Amino acid sequence: SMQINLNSTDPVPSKTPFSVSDADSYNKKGTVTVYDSQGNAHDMNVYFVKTKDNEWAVYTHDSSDPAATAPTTASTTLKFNENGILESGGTVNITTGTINGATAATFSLSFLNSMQQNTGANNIVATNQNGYKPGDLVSYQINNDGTVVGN
Amino acid sequence: ATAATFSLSFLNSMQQNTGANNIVATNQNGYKPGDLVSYQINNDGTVVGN
Repeated sequence: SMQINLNSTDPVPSKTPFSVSDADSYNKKGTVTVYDSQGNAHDMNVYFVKTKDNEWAVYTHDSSDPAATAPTTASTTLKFNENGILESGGTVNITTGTINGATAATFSLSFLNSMQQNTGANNIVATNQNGYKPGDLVSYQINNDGTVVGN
Repeated sequence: ATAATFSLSFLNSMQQNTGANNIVATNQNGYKPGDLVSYQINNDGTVVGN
């Protein structure tokens, strides 16, 4: 997941096309690190490009895979209503690249709770993922309801 | 002296997605005696030498 506050007053970038290497071809970049089943980290870059009023194209790219094709088509488009609430495009399946001969990760990316503010600066408030590479028992505890938990 | 011939097992070895190569355990059924140090009677009456 990635929760972003986007600025309704932002410009549509004049520099085309979108390119991960041209910093004035997009409005905002964020990152979320995901894992494959081998446990390799993939640093997934997420780019937001305002296309017109209330719509933002979203590109993704596995920055950790040198063989990955540069993103020329959007993974999704976020559409916000008049109140700046996310109305569509908020959920999209992403497939990573591959690292050191290991199979890619495939995950649902959610933009839930993202909003378009009347005025502000583009800003990522939160990211989250259910991926990780173990891992060793550090402590354990008995809670006051008797639940036993490992940390 | 004559060589030992043994089955070597890598049971429970794993390839982690990420970590450092690390041996967690080794074990063998070989040893050179050896002298009685203590003996005991357990609470089920089993008698064991140490």
